Amino acid sequence: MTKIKSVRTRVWNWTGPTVPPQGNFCTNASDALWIASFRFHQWLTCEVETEDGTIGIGNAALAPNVVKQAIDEWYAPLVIGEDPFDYAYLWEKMYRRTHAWGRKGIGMTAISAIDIAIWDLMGKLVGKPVFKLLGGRTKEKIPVYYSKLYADSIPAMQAEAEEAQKHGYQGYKTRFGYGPKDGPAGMRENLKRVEALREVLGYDVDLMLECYMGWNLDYTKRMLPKLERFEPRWLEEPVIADDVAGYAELNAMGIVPISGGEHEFSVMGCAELINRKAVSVLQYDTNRVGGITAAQKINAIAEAAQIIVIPHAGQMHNYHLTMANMNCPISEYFPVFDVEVGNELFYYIFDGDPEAVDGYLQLDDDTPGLGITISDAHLKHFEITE
Amino acid sequence: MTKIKSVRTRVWNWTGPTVPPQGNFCTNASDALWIASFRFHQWLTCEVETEDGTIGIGNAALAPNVVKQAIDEWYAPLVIGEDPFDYAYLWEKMYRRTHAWGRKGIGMTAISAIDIAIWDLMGKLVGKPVFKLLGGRTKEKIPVYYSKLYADSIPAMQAEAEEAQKHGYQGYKTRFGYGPKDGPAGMRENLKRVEALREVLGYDVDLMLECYMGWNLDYTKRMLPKLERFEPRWLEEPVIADDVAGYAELNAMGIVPISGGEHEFSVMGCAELINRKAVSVLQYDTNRVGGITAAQKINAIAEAAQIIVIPHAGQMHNYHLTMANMNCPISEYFPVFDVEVGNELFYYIFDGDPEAVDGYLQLDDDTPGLGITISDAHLKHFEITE
Amino acid sequence: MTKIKSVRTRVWNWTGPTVPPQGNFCTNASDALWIASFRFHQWLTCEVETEDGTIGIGNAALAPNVVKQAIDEWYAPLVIGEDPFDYAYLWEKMYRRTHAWGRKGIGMTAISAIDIAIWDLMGKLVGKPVFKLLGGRTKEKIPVYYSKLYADSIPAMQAEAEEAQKHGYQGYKTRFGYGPKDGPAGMRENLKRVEALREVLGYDVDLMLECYMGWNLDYTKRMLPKLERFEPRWLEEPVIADDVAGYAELNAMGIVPISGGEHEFSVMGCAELINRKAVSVLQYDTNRVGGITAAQKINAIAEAAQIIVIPHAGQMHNYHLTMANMNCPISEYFPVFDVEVGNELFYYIFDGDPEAVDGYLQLDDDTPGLGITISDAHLKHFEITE
Amino acid sequence: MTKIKSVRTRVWNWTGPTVPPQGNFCTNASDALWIASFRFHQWLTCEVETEDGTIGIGNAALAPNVVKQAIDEWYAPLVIGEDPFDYAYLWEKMYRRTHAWGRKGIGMTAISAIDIAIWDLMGKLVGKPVFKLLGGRTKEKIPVYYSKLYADSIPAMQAEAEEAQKHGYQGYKTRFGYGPKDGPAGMRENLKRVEALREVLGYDVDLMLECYMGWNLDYTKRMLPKLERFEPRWLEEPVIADDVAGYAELNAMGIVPISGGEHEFSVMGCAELINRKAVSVLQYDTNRVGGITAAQKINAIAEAAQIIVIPHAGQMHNYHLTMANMNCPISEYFPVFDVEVGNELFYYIFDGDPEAVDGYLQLDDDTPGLGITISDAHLKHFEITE
Amino acid sequence: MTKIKSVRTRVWNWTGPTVPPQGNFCTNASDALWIASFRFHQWLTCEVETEDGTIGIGNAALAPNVVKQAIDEWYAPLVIGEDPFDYAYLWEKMYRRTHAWGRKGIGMTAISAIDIAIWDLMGKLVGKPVFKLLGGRTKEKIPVYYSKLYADSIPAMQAEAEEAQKHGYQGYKTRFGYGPKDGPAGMRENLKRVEALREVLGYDVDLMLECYMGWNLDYTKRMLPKLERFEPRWLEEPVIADDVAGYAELNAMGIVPISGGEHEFSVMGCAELINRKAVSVLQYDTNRVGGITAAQKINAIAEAAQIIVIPHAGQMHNYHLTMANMNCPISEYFPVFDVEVGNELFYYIFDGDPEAVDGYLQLDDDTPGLGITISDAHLKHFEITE
Ligand SMILES: [Mg+2]
Ligand SMILES: [Mg+2]
Ligand SMILES: [Mg+2]
Ligand SMILES: [Mg+2]
Ligand SMILES: [Mg+2]
Ligand SMILES: [Mg+2]
Ligand SMILES: [Mg+2]
Ligand SMILES: [Mg+2]
Ligand SMILES: [Mg+2]
Ligand SMILES: [Mg+2]
Repeated sequence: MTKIKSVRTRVWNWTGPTVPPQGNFCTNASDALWIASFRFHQWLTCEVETEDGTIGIGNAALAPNVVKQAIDEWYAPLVIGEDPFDYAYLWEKMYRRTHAWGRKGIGMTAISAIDIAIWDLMGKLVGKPVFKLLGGRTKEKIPVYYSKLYADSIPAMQAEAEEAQKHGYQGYKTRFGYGPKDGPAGMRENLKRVEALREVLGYDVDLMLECYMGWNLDYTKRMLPKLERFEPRWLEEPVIADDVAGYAELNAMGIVPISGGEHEFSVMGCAELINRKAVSVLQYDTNRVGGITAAQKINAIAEAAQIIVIPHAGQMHNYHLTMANMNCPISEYFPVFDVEVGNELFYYIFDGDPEAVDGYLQLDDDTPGLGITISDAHLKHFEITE
Repeated sequence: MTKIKSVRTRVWNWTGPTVPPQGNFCTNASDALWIASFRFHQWLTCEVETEDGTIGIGNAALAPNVVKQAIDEWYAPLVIGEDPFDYAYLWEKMYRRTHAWGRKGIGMTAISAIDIAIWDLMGKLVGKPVFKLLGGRTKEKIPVYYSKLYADSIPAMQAEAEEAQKHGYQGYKTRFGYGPKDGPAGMRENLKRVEALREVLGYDVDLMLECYMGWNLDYTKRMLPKLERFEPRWLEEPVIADDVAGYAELNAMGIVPISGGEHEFSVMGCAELINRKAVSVLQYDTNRVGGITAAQKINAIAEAAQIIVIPHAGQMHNYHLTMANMNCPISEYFPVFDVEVGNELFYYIFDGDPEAVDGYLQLDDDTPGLGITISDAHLKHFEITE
Repeated sequence: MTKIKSVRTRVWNWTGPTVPPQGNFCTNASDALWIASFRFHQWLTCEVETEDGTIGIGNAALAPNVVKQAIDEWYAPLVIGEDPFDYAYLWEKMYRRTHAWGRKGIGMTAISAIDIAIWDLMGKLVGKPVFKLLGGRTKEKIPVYYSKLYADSIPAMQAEAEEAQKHGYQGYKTRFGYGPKDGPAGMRENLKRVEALREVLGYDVDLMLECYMGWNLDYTKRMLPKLERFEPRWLEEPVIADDVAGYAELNAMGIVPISGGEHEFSVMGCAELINRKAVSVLQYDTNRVGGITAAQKINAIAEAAQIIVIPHAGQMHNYHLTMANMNCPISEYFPVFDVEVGNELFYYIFDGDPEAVDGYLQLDDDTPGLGITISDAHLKHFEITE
Repeated sequence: MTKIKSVRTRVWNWTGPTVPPQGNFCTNASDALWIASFRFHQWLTCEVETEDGTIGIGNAALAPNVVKQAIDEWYAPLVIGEDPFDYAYLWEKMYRRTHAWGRKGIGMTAISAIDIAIWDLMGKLVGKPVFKLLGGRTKEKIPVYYSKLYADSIPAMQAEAEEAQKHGYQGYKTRFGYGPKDGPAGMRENLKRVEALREVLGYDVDLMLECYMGWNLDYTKRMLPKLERFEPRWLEEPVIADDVAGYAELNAMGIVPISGGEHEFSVMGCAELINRKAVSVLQYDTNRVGGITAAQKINAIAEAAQIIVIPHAGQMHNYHLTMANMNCPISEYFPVFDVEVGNELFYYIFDGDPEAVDGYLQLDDDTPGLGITISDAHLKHFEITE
Repeated sequence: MTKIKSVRTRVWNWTGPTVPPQGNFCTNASDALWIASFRFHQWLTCEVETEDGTIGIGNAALAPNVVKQAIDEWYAPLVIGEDPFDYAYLWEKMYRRTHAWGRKGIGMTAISAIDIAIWDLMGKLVGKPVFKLLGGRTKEKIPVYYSKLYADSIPAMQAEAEEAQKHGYQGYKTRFGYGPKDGPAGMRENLKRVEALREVLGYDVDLMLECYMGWNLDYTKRMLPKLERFEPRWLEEPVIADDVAGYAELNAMGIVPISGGEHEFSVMGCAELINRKAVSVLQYDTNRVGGITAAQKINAIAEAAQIIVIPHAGQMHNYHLTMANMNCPISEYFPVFDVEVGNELFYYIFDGDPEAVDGYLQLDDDTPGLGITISDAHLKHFEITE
């Protein structure tokens, strides 16, 4: 065994071309304020190197500068000098030593970046793809749903839908543009948009609706009966992440399946969502929830409950987990587009993330680790701090 | 990757010296009959070999001849030609293809033997101990509890206890000799025995009480208040395995923690015991419950619920799992004794299972796989069929 | 009283003509694998003979070779030398002596074959039909539902329906051909098929929908609202048998009654499905669940809960139980067809199973025992091992 | 098959010697009145004869004259001309045709007498003891508890206890003499009596406490903590039969197991007590609850719940059921004493009821039917009306 | 105070003209038998006379001959010599002294007849109408629903409806003619009948549907969604009275309010239906449930729960209770028709029961007691036994 030598954490600030939303607008938790700032224009890379020179690559997107401070000051020192294959111990070490403040949020996100790197490292050390160490190939290939379709003018939304359709996706997710603050008029605008998409896409494909924590219990309860006729596959994050009780009440109404979890942290955090039937579809993001070590355990819990898992974001740190579990049927897919909201920013930082072909993704059976590398292609578009 | 070439299953029938219980007697499910036949005098070895010649070793103890028929006829054909690292897929393949009849019992036991072998195989293929692939070292060493101390005359029991004490164990399990059929008099005999052990061992060590499915809801509910003063760490399998509701009711009384699970099968099977709080200590045996693939998932579920896991039996197929999870604090330890009940029979078939030192067990950080081999030492004491 | 002298167990392997599905396809638990193998091409007969020469006939279909090994090695020895009329004791003897591994699956199936034979034996010994010993005639005759109608081209399905209609059935069951893996498109194909059957059959007959464990909680929850307009009488086995919690959640949605139980074992096993309201229609098969002794007790439990019982499969081992209980209104009827899936294989092995007349079945008030005999008619089509 | 020809119902009024309680006194539902009338000084015999001359013997003790009117006017006409072996149909016929008023009480008691006779009849018709038709011998012999020991002076109670002890009983039941109306002083008198019995009997035998519906929820809740130190095996009928909720609340306190059911009627009636965990020991009397047909079904339900069944009263109509079920461990035994309260009156009417030997009862393996006959021995002590 | 002198109980057997149903047919509990016998062709009058000569009139309809035996032998002796104004004590005296067998059914019905008489007696003794002693006038007049409309040919049913409409009723109840035994075809026949009535009556009047215990849980659950579009005010007694759990499950589906209670007995009996939300409309009949003393207490319990009470049957023993409680909005009204089913038989025995005027009933503010007398008008049509 070769021990961990160092942890290199860098924050990448996008300084390249940005595209004006051209009339875009999406709901979010801040809408309640009478003040969705495109959060992902920064990203964090975490490289864990062993004494033998092997390097594992991890990442995180939430508040990169704050997370970097946590990793450099508190977490990195906890894994230096340790065997990567004692990953469960290292995870617990970080989890308990900082439990007072790292339980959720910054801390768990920091743990996530380091843990993902440790898994990439393990795969490389034994020459196996990460998904093989997690269980192997449970699917021929991974079906994916087209993730985007922000609220806009009806013509604009229908044009995007028609374009997306040409690529074979069997699922499409769309984001609402109006919420509680927009009152009754906003409800109609929301419904008009879903109808417009069914007009183009038809009813024989999955249509997912996303609120991004922009609604509340009151508003959602009244919108559910109105959304039923469009037969959505699910309604995502209708309430803020702290309103777990609201999630459970909404999911129990049994009108439209409720999904969520991208803003939930730790194994016990997601176990509660599963056990309380707060969601019918769990969507944690491995680079937030605690890493692959935590996600693998969460997948076991969700599988026993038969609440399907479809991680938030389409990246290797999520794909390998999905490939290895029967209860993880499909993945979310952000197409390789220009930098707008930021979900696609990782494509400019890394090379190796699979691109969809006729609505499916594939993983190489041999490529060791996660199958990604940090790219030099866009260094010109980034101001990287270390 | 090297593919699975064959599956060699053998049933070992002990024909060597047997020791007369000298007055032993233990409760069991059959006591209710007005008719504990020492079940383990047979054992099954399952060797899974890949094209490159590497061999993984698995095993099972329940109804070996029946399990062998299942493996040779139904399960073996399902893994031949497959990559061992697609273990989650292979597990699901066996689980679903035979779900109609293999869900629990024979089928799941057969799956267990094959899956354990596949993990030993994986460890050997990448040159890593199984526990490293499962999470690594979460404990300096593994504390173990002395498992035996069958009911006998008071003098005989106290003598065994005094001998066991000299070896540093911090926990001791004893089996009851009387049950419902023995009526009120039997209750006193049971209590006299527990008191006699506390007399020797004292109250500063763990004392576990085992019923081996020999009691029932009625009798246990009345015995609990009577056992309380002896402060047992737990009461094991007070009712038959099908009485899950009874388990939950007894555990909810909150007098003595109830343990069980050695006769439960599959991930969903144990998940139910956890979710229904049927037990406070889960004791599945990896060579029955579905193998390491299933046990790893069960450990994740139990850990989130904080219901500790202490697998039934002290063998490598259980030790590696325990080593890798924080919620698996100690192991059950059958000392290397003469063949009596059969729990120790595996010591004669395999070489490599750790022996306790001052009440602790250790695993080698380098030894690939499970760290065991099939021994030639006792071939003279076995009639092996293939 | 005459004691049990021997237990003769034989496995019948069909070697005769087989018919190509001509485009058939049905959902099943294995569909999840990216690999419904017509399981019943083998069958087991179990003859229990008493010292006086009287012979009782029992049977089983699940994994015959494995079940035969269990009967010959573990169960048969437990009933030899016993009075058939101590059936409850013999059942408990087999149940407890092998509880560790026989609780469900192979063991309980083996117990089933022996117990059914013991009842046929008892009826013959006292010269009474089995149903008379169980309670007598609660129905003038037994209404039955046509069981088949596998997924196929619309024209093929409608042709079968039209043919079935001519025989007076008031109920028809159909099997789905698409599941979770077929995504949104498969959902439409499923709905198109149910609609096509209502087109032919109309809405004034019962239409039962079968999934055969081929769907999951996620998919079923989304299909229920879509199936509602076809007013199905029930939805059968939407999830795998281990997902009892899923069964209960689906049944609680109250959209379509959920049925299941053909893959559940023992009295306590079915009692749990009843008590947890996991199903609204219980469908254990007497030659799997534990035999007539167990089924009679299960019928008592189900009756008190008013959850109707309609055993899986139309054979005498089920008909006699149904005839004797008011809560058992109808039976499933596999027509005497060519050997395809195997459900009809018993017609070639035994003689005596009633054939439907205008959608009803009848039992003879005098014929002792089950009213069946092992036939010599098709010995030419079987390779029988003993 | 021979059809039922007639139903002969007779009420036996005891006119022989009666013994003055010599200072006896026992609690009962009427104590609340500021007004336990020894109810059983009358008894009912019900003989069901078939065309071939065979006669089955049934009985009932509750309000004989009222029950006789019901049998002669409503029930008898429903079974005449029917095959005894259609017993489940005949039971349902009586149950449904009179459901409006016979559900519980008089009606169900009448059904009980007829049904018991039908079973005795069936056993005789096929030459088998009733218990053989019900499942056979599950016990070597039947342990019984001494049932009596009414409240009296301490010396009188201790003398009875000492006498009872000489006969090998492992269980003894005693009846309280004070209740709510006797206030705080009565509580002490009750406790003094239980203590006095433990003084003689010791703590290594079962001690059952009976209230006979003479207490209430309020009083019992306060008495439970006070009775705990005497370790009673159970507390019988602490509240009136209509207070099922009270039963459940008391049983849930988990201080002393609560028993009851002798005043509950029908299968669904007892199923509710079982399902609501109203009792930990079910004590229906077969000649009240609905007969052997109903009791057999109740035993199945109780067994699955593992709530033991110990029928009220020691008579053949209860013994045969107990013998055939594993969940029916012991029987209540009224010794053959002089006519005082009336529980022993059946010994003077019938011949064949087993007498205890060293605390156990036995049933003959050959004797057809219930093994009883109506005796001519005490015709001189009865005024029989027909 | 004047004490009760005697209790005169008589059974009136109708021997006058009877009308042939002309094609009528209604569901009932006995339909399950492969055998609704117009039960009420007998009736019981119970006259309680005090020493001063005042006479109170009570009655009962269930099994009159059996009830008469109970009153004469057990109950009458309990009230003789007592003050009528100690009615609560007398009720408890009868309730407790016979609790073992009178809890429900015959006993409680007997208590009902005596108690109703005692109230009529009290009203006469103080010169006040019964409803005044119970609370007074809570309603200007009592709205009533037309109770009848048995299943028949569509033309016959529509003709009755048109005739009933001319009398101003705002509510109409109809009885189903098909049940579980009639299968799918019967379901259509049932729906056709409800539709036919809505055709005539329209949707602006209450339409109540009655099953009279002729359906079961299974069938009702499937019929509810089908009945919803006819907007029935309630579905009455869909299951047998012992299936309280079924009542609660059906009522909880929230499709159509479930009513019941006419076959429930005692205060605690109805309190359970209320507390378990088994019904949304409670319909006990005062001459069955325990009398006015019990009904007054039941009305208090139901009122607090806001579960409306609409007693079964339109007679003074029910009207006075309804008049005095705000939670008792309307009454069931059997028109004064020829003797067919028997519900109208009381009109021939008594004089004083109010007749509907434009769909309303009125009570006299002065008339003492119940305001009824036993009539001599139809003595010629009765064979009265005493
Ligand atoms: Mg999202
Ligand atoms: Mg790139
Ligand atoms: Mg154990
Ligand atoms: Mg060795
Ligand atoms: Mg099926
Ligand atoms: Mg044949
Ligand atoms: Mg009693
Ligand atoms: Mg005698
Ligand atoms: Mg009614
Ligand atoms: Mg009149």
